[PDB]
This record gives sequence, C-alpha cells and structure tokens, in this order.
Amino acid sequence: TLRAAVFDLDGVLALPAVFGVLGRTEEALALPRGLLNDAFQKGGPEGATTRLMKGEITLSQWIPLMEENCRKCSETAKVCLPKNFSIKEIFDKAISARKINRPMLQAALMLRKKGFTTAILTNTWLDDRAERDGLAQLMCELKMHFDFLIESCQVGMVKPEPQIYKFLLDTLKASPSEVVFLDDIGANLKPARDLGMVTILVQDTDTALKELEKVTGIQLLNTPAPLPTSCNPSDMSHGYVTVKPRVRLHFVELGSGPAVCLCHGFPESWYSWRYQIPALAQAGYRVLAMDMKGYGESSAPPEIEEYCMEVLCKEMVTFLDKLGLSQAVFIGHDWGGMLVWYMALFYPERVRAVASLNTPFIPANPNMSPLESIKANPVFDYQLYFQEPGVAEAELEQNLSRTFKSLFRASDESVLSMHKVCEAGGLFVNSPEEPSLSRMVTEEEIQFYVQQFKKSGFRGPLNWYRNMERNWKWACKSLGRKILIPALMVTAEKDFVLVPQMSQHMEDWIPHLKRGHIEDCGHWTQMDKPTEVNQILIKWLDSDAR
Amino acid sequence: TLRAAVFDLDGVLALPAVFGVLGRTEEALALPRGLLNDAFQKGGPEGATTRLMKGEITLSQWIPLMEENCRKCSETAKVCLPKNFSIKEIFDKAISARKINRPMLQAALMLRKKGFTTAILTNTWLDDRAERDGLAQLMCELKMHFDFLIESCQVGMVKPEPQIYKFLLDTLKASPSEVVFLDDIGANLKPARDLGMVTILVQDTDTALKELEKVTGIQLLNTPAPLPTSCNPSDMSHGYVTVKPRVRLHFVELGSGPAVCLCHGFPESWYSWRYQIPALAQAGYRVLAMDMKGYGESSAPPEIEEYCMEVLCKEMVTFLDKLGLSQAVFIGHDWGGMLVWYMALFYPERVRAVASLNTPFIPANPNMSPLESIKANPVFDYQLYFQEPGVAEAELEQNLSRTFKSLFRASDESVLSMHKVCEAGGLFVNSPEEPSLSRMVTEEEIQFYVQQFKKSGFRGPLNWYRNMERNWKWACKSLGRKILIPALMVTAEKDFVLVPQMSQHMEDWIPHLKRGHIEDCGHWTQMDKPTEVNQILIKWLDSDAR
Ligand SMILES: O=C1Cc2cc(C3CCCCC3)ccc2N1
Ligand SMILES: O=C1Cc2cc(C3CCCCC3)ccc2N1
Repeated sequence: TLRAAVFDLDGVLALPAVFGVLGRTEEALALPRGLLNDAFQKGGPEGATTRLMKGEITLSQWIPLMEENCRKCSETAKVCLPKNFSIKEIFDKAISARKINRPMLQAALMLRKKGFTTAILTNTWLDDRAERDGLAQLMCELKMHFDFLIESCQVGMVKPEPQIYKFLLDTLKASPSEVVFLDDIGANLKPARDLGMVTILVQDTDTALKELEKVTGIQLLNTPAPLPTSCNPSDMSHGYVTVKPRVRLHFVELGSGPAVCLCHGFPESWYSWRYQIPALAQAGYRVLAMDMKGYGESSAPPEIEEYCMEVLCKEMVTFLDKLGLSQAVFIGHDWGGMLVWYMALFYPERVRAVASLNTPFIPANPNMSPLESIKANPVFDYQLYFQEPGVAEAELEQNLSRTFKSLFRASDESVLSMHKVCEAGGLFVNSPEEPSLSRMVTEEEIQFYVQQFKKSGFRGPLNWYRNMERNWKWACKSLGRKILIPALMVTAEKDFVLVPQMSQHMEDWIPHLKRGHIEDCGHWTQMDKPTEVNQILIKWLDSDAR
Repeated sequence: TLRAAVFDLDGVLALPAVFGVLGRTEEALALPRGLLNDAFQKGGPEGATTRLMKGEITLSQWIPLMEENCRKCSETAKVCLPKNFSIKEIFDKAISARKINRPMLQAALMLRKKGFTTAILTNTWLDDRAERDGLAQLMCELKMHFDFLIESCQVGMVKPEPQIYKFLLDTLKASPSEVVFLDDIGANLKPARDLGMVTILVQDTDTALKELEKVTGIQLLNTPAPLPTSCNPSDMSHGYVTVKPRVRLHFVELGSGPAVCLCHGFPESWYSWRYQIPALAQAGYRVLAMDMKGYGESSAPPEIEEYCMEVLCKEMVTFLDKLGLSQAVFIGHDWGGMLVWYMALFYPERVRAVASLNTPFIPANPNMSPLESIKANPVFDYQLYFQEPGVAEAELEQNLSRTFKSLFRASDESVLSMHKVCEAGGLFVNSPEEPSLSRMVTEEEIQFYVQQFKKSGFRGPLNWYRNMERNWKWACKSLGRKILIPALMVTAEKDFVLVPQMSQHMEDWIPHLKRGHIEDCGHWTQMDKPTEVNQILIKWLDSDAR
C-alpha cells in the first residue's frame, strides 16, 4: 500500500520543461535535429552537465562549457551557429517561461491532505545568474507544499544513478513498494521501477493523474475547486512591537514588497486572515497580519479609553514608526474596517491605500448622539448588550468552544437571533450547548481561537464598542474632509448587520472609491469566501497600491 | 534654567523653507511681488490655509481653494497667471526639495543627550497627495530623535494662536522659562516670548545655533563628528521564526526595501549591528539583524554538530522560506562572515549579494587537515584553546562583565595576549579583574551583552569553532565553484588575526569582487568605525544590491 508520492520538477511540477526548449531552439533556428540536446548531454557522466547537476560547478561556470560543446557538435555535423547565438539568452527565456503545473501541484496537495508523505526529487543546478530570483521564487512557492525537496546539486548525486534512489527511500523512511514516482524521463523512472516503486511516465498531465488516481485510489482529477493555502501558526514569523510602556502589538509576517497591514474585527485574530496571508505574499506583498489591541499575543489593558479609535490609530502609527515603515496599505474587516477608514482620514501620509471588507465608511452625524443612531436600527441591538461592563464578558467567556462555534457560521447555518439580544438576555440564549461545526471551520481552527482567547478574554475586545461617544467626538473633526487616497470597499451580500446598502453613499466622501462585491457571503468574509476575497484584493493591490 | 528645546519644522529642522518657494515662483514667473504669498494667506484665520493647518481639510482639497485665491489676487493686481500655472506642481517640487537641516538636527540631538526634553512644534497639513510618502519618510526620520511631535492639523490649533503654546507647555510639563523656542517666523515667536520662553529667530542656522549655545551653555557648533544613530533594544520590532522543532531564530527588524540580513560573529549579538540598523533602514533597506544560533533570544542546543556550517546555512535558508523571502543580501562579520561566503557558494539563488567585514574567503585545502592549518599560524591559537568542551566556557562565563570589557576593545586598548593562550592557561590570565571601559562602549552596552549571555552562556557560541573537520569536508565539495554573484570584502587595518593580507587571493575565486578598507580599525569593526562601515555598505548596496 502506497504512503509516499515523489515528483520530478521539470516536465512534472513545472511546465514547459526547460529540456523541451533545446528542441524548439533547433527548430526556430533551423539547426540539425538534436544538435543542442547532443551538446547538452556531451560527455555523459563525465561531462559539464553532470558536474553542474552534481553541484561541482555553478550555472554561470557551465554556460561557457555548453557554448564550447555546441561548437564541437556543430563542427562534426558540418553546420554553423548564427552570429548572435547565446546559451545564456536561450536558458534565461526557458527558465523564465517555466511556470508551476497547477493541476500536478493540486494532486500532490490532495495526496498530502490524505496522509501521504510527499517529495520533490530533481536534477538541478546552483543558479548564480543575475536573474536567479525568478527560479528562487518558483522553488519557494513549490517546496512549502512538500515534506522534502531533494536537489541533485545539493546531494552531489544525480538521476539516474542508483544512489539518489536509495537516498530518497531513506529520506522518506519508506520501502520502495510504498512509493509512487512521477518523472517525464523514462531513463530516470527505470531505477525506481527496478527497486519496486510504482512509476508514472509523465507526458500529458491528465493521463499521469488518471494513472496516479488509479494506483492511489484517491480522486485527484475532476475534484472540487480547492481552498487557498492556509497558515500553520507555528510555521510563521511572529513579530512584537512595544508601542507604549504597557502596550505591545503582535503580528504575523510573510513576503517581500509593499507592506500590507491586515486588521481583523470582533472577536477575531491575525488567524482570521489565514487564507489571505500566503496569497498576498505570493502576489508580491509584505503581509503584516495583526493581533489588534486586546487580542491574542497583543496587550489587553482593562481601561475602556485604551480602545477608542484615536488611541488605536495613534498606536498603529507608532507601530509603523517602530518598524521603520513610512507607509502601509491598510486592509480591515468589521472593527478593523472602521479603524482603516479612520487611519485614511487622520493619517493619509501613512496610508498607501485603504481597503475594507463589509464595514462601510459612514460619517458621524453631528446632530445625533451615536447611541441614538445605534438604537434606531434593530440589527445593531447586540452593540447595546455590549455596553455594560461584565455582562457580555460573562456570556462570551463561559464556554469558549461554544462561543466560536456559535459565532463563526455561514449565512444559512446561523444559530443566533440578534433581534433584541438584551430582552432575550444574551446572544446564545436560543443557541445549542454543543453547536455543530460550521462548514467554514475545522475543529482545530476553533481550538486556535479558544487558546488565543484564554489569555485575555473578552474585556479588551468588548471595549472597542464602549467608546461610541469618544469616537463620535473625534470623527466630527473630520467632517470637512474627503478620502482621496486609493480606496476599496468590499460588500458581502448576506451580511445582515453590515448590509451592502449601508455603503451606498460612500462616493460622496470617497469620490474615486473602487468596489468589490461578494455573492452568498456572510459576516465572516475572509473564511466564508477566501478565493474571491483574495482575487478582489490582489487585483486592487496590483492596480492601485503597486 | 532651560530643560526643554522646541523647534519648528519649515525653515528650522527642514530646508529650504516651503514658504520661500512662493517668493521664488513669483520671481521665476515675473509675477507681482508677494502675489502667491498673498493668495496663500488669504482670509487669515478664516481662510483655506488656516482650515488646512487646523486639519479641517486635506492638502488635495486645499489645492483648488489656493488656485482660486491666486485668481482673485491676480484680478485685483491687474495681472495674468500663465496658461500652465499649477499649484500642485509648485508644492510637489517645494516639498520634494526640502531636506533635513542636519546641523539643526545635531544640535537637537546634543541637547537631548545632555538631558533636555525636545519637541517639534509645526503648522502642517494632512497630506493625501499621490507623492505624500516623500514627506512621510522625512517626518519618520526626524520624529524618532525627539520626545514630542506636535502638529497643528492633529491638534486642531495653529501658530500663532495662544492655545497651541499652552498645549506645548502642558506636553513638556515645563514652565515657559524652562523652554527655548526656535522659529523662522517672528509672528510665531511672539506668543512664546510673551509667556516668558527664550526665543530664537532662525534666519541662517549658524547664528541661531550660536544664540542656542549661548543660552543653553552647551557646545553645539564646531563639536566633533557624531556617532551614527544607535538602537534602543526595547524600541525595536523583535521577530521569531521556528526553523526546526527545537530551533527558533530571533531577529530585530527595521525598514522597507530589499531584505538585508546581518550576521554577527563570536561572541556577539544582533546588537553588534546597532550603528548599522538605523543607517541601512534610512538608506532604503529592510534590515534583519540576527541573533545567530546559540545567541541571545535564539535557541542554543548543546550538541556540537548543531553548529557546523552546513546545518547553520540550511537553517538560514529555512529562515528565508518561513518569512516568504526568495532572497536577502547577506552581510556577515567574523563567524557570520564565514557563514555568508558559504551561503553564496551553496545557495546563490537565495543570496542577492554577499558582504563580509574582516572575514576573508579562503577555500579549504584538500591536502591539509583544517587543524594542521590553524596550528601553523600563532594568531589562531585561541581557536585550539576553544576545542576542548568546557574549558573556554568556564573562563568566559566566570564573570560576564569582565569577559566583554576585556574583549570589546580598540586596537590600542588591547588587554589580551593571544599568543599561546593554551600555555598561558586562558584568554584573561594577564587581563585585569576590573577592566577599564573601552572608548568604543558604554557601561550600558556592556550590560546588554551581559544580560544576553546569561540565558545560554558560551557553549552554543563556542561550538561554532568545534566543527573544523565537518566544515572542511563540506567546503571541499565547493572546490570547483566560483562566487559570481555581487560580493564585497571589507578589510580592517588593525585586525591582528583576520589580517587584510589574508584576503589577497580572493579574486581567484570571486573575480568581480568589490572592496572596502578601514584604516585604524580593529576586530570589532561595526562599533570601532561605525560611520565608515555604514558609508562602505550603503555605497555598495546602492550600486550592487539595488
Ligand atoms: O449576518 C451577520 C451575522 C453577524 C454577526 C455579528 C456578530 C459578531 C460577534 C458578536 C455578535 C455580533 C455581526 C454582524 C453580523 N452579520
Ligand atoms: O586584533 C584582533 C583582536 C581579536 C580578538 C579576537 C577574539 C574574539 C573573541 C575570543 C578571543 C579571540 C579575534 C580576532 C581578533 N583580532
């Protein structure tokens, strides 16, 4: 029975094969068939290419050796290479054209999800070309999804030598009959077949995957669209910044490029962005996913005033100062969405771009108490229930597992009646003691929120709602302003509190506003519809935030 | 007696004054004198400019209001503005041309160093222009050096209104007679003078500084060249990455731009880079100053093999993987310098550029034991003393304060005889019990190293020297390679162990190698000669690493 899957890189996990380019160059340049391929494999196990794949020499040392082999092969065949023939140019283009074979990666991810140990086994080189970052990015993206990456130039062994196969088996801690091996080179399949491994000659991906599902008994072809890559908390870079003597802010950090600061809502975590963090980093951004003040590993002071918008925004400005960031793009959800619109109004020089999920920008009414306003809309009653210190903490902290299982549900799965929460006496009065697991979350994801909220509970988080009067007074100073920096508003069709129609007048205050809209999406936008959130944010970041 | 110094931004801390540009534009365009200045101050306390400085409106909302005032002023004066007249263009250029007045900043730094509370008090705007980052960068660089930054648009008050002065006094917790106030606008000096504050009308910086030193009794003009900005550990962003189950790596992070990874030597800390971190971040780089494995907040496993070059390099590759960095520029010193040359040889795709301070690249001799080699040179004897587990730990951990005070000394201050350390019985046998403080370090800086080394001691650090045979075997695999990625070798004239002449043959293995050389510099390069280290690294980063 199989428990390990091994994939080659070129022609298997990455397409088109760099190898296929030598054949193409010959044809484009009307050179004799297999001339470039013959010069490439010249000297066999003693040749430049073998020394290169074993890590004896680097790619830049190999370029002149290949050019010389092309000369010898050319001389013998009584032909001539054109004046502008560049091995460097041919390979730069080939390596640059090679992209991940997404369906092969998805099959590898599915096998790993079902308990398989996965590995990449490749004949590769030490790339010291000025344009080496392109391939370094490709390897970074690919490798994260596998248990092992075995590279010939690092191990000093090459396919088809039998030793690399014995090395692979030892790395996998598996007998050859427990391993399926996919390669596009028949010669490289042989030794694995010889040991007793299941082998798949990969020509077209589709047939290889039919062969792969036939031998594993796991469906890999025609499967539903997969969820974006998520985060394992223990595999992230964790950052800590002291913004004032008693306040430290925690964040998770992934990627290089423009800083994208993610601001969660109530009662959440940096982990609410788990499906966006790998996607935004892969799209070319430096992601900073915050634990907002009162949450997770960030400080949670008890005082109500510590959570007014003015204080929260000032601390986020200090957070940037301490990291040496002149700006960040600010992306918020729910309470984080409210914070990001205020960051844009009061600190435009520090905000590269602003985006909000569900939370619209509504300017303070100077003629109405913020309290009067909340009372008018029956959907906002839960916020009045939150006013009295201790009441909501008691109910929310009673059983953490039940709290997050009852809250984190899709639009249909809703177990809570938010109509007269106060009169009913609580949020969970008609909710089961043991709520069923929503299709949006696993038991493990719930347990992460449970463990996070064990540190400070719900006081600091609830205090975000206990500054209605302070926030309103501060917001009134901005009544003559407009948001004129790049801005994105993302509405969710099925958010029954933060309804799409609440955002309808935003163009009066943000004239250049861009929009996104998500069908069949509830309040928990990021985990409800991860794929669409990522697609909307990536598209807007690439056009408006660089 | 004075204990507080207050500086204006425009025409005081930053030059040329943006105000002076309106006068210049009038002259360049042959417009009537004071036309642009008259349109700028139009309506006085009720005008657009006052609303802008109070934070009522943003700079982009103000641009059209200013254009209209220019039209009215123009009409009255029976003149005409040319077809291509752009307020936006004039201000974009003015703000962009405005740089920090370095001697004014240095005086402010000197006053703060001598116990003064310092503040910036400015009439400024909420900048929402597409080019706002330029000024955000300027404010970030300036503000870090002051106790307070008071901005009119944030406080809703403006100079010369008396309330902003009373606000300033309350922020400073100082009576007006304890405050010196520097401003380039006589009208804005008046209210501070009226309260009893010492005021300085700033025209030319030099005269203002003579007036400033006359009233403070502190020398500010003609003082020695100041040391670069250093790091306060508690004010940094601290990062933590788990690279394997029992290994976590700690780093300090500052700046945006290409990742620059700093690798210290033995027996050091991320803090050995304190004078480079703010400079490299200010030069446009994302600095990652490491605590190397065995040091500070990084894990320190006991096993010798955990510290061989192969393991250390692999973990640094994983460190990049976990942060989502396809590459970093690697800059090392002493043992970190050795690690960076090996990062370049074995992982060129992950290394954007490589630089070393003191440590040359010398290829392994396959015909000589690494032990034989070390013994041949009497300067390397201290490494033989380090071989036996426990001996050097006992001497180095005995009294931490004495250890760092004896080690961290300039070339002349040297208290250690490194000639036959073994025969003498130890490094500190002829060293005093209470060494004097070197001119390179304060008592506080020593105490930081003392507290850092209290966690894991010297075992993990000493283990870096206990893998001579493992390292040599691994290095021998690279004997056919060349370093062809951008590389910088920095020699230190007075390093008696890592002598400049040991680097003489490096061009045979790194043909495109760049060099730096530091006169009168010992082994502790970064703190011995901070200014010159920064100048050499910044110049090489801007030309070779982007
Ligand atoms: O459709 C929905 C469901 C929903 C739930 C909530 C919660 C957040 C946690 C505390 C109680 C209120 C807020 C908005 C919406 N919008
Ligand atoms: O000029 C010099 C002084 C000096 C001192 C050292 C130390 C480092 C700590 C452990 C003992 C050896 C190494 C090189 C040099 N080069």
